[PDB]
Amino acid sequence: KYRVRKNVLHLTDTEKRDFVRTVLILKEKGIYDRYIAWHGAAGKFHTPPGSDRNAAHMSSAFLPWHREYLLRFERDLQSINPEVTLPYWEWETDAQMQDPSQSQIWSADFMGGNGNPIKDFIVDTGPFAAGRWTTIDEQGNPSGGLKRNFGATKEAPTLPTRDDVLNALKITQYDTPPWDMTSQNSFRNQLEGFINGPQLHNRVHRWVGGQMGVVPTAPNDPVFFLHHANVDRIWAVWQIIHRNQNYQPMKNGPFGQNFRDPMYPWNTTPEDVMNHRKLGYVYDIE
Amino acid sequence: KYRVRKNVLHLTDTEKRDFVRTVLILKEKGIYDRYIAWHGAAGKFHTPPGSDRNAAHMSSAFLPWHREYLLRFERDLQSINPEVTLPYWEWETDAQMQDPSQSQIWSADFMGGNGNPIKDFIVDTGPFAAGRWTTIDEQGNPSGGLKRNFGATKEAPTLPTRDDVLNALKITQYDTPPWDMTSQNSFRNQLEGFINGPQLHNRVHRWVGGQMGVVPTAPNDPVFFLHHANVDRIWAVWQIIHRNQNYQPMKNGPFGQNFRDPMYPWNTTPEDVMNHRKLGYVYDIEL
Ligand SMILES: N[C@@H](Cc1ccc(O)cc1)C(=O)O
Ligand SMILES: N[C@@H](Cc1ccc(O)cc1)C(=O)O
Ligand SMILES: [Zn+2]
Ligand SMILES: [Zn+2]
Ligand SMILES: [Zn+2]
Ligand SMILES: [Zn+2]
Repeated sequence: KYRVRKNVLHLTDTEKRDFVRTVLILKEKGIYDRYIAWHGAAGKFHTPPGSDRNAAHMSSAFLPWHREYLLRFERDLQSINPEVTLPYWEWETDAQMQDPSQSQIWSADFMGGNGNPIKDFIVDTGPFAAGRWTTIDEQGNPSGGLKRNFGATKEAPTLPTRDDVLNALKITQYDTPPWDMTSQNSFRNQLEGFINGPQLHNRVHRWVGGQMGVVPTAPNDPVFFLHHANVDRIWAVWQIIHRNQNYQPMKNGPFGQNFRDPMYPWNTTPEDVMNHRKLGYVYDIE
Repeated sequence: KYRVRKNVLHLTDTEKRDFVRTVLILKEKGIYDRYIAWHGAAGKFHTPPGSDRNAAHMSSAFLPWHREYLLRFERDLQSINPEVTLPYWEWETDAQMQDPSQSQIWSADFMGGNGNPIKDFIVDTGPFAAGRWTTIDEQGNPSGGLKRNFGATKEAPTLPTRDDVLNALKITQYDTPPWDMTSQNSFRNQLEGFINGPQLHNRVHRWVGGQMGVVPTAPNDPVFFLHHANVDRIWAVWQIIHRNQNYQPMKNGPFGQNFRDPMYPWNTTPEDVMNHRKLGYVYDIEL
């Protein structure tokens, strides 16, 4: 309960500056890249092989995997500066803006802006602009330049709304067989964004575009973490509301998806991260 | 000191059985595939990106990375049968045979045999024959069966010899700048196999062929582990002989290669595994 994760819009200029600086150091040290690889590798780890479930997405472990992922990143941040915490991008309130690109998360001081059409949508403003920040591809080879392309897709022209989130919070079951894309009456699947998708989480990924639009390259953009903090916040609120309702499958699902299964690439199980406050943090709104 | 790793050739029939049995259970549970993936994932993790060093190969971490790999695997074995331990394949003595494919390590009771050239070198005997043991490809999807093609290659027609091993043990430096394929006068690089390559570890991979011949799929073949147990034994012997030589680089090598850097995909450092007795095991030759 001690460490607090705040809304990006509640951050002081100094907090924003320290968050960015710390990410740059993690990047320079070689630590950041381990995060990009972990997520891509988990992306190709199928449970079981032959199915479209993977260790980190399209399945029940989606939520505890990204929560373990964010936890480990935050400790890495804290090992550089013990006061830094992971903030969250509350995209549903940015959804209300006539032009979400004008949200303060996109200023030079922070995430930097949308891609520049003149430069094939390479990001050329902020701390992560090309020349300042290097990217890798799916093979783990250098790839020269962060790209973004807000709302350029007919499948994801807008950010999700507060109503979408509210609507997800009403669902009663964590998850339902067969624990995948096609799971219905499923909070997990609704949040991930496959029900009549792309919605919510999935929708944000494709709204941003650039490297964020595809699983293997998505954490090349530091906003990935800010997005996933918000997702983890939503799940936490859902856990607060539906206090009785627990994780499913508790057993008999695909290995890696059950309550006490190792989540590749780690030994951590969903049980280990089921209650976030036990992990040392709460979100400000708590 | 208190768990012993034995030469495969010294195993009893009931020891052979229990090892094979345990691996099959790891496979069935979903545990075994985590190791295939771990190894493939590390192979794609370049230190630094751009270079041809990676987290598990072609660099100083090659040896401790595989030691940690094996340790985890063994613990997973022991969680099924706390009496089971990783045996090793002493390929240098198999090399003495006019034809190494007749070795008992390829018996139907253990690793099974060479590939069937009628079926594109699919292994069709032993516990791991096609239809008893499903394989995965580089993308994580089923690939339809173990393949082996012993010594079918010009570059690797033979197993490495006892003399090859002895000559690697003469080298004084653990490794040398720039900590990769081109490193000279380097125990690491020599044992790995890039000095007039493929020698030693690398030559073994290519001599077996099939999935063993390629980085992303090599661990599909359980002999991968018996192979690396021999590699780990050879390193441990080098560490005994040169008791005052330590891991290199200590610092200013690429991140992930230094003595106290985490080895992707773990937080484990080379220092964490530099003393194998501290890890709880010993090779039978030490006794
Ligand atoms: N694959 C998701 C989008 C997505 C992209 C990157 C991720 O890490 C996760 C999800 C979709 O089909 O809509
Ligand atoms: N790359 C080695 C062969 C090899 C195959 C699989 C491995 O895991 C490791 C090495 C060579 O070129 O000789
Ligand atoms: Zn995501
Ligand atoms: Zn993802
Ligand atoms: Zn190898
Ligand atoms: Zn290998």
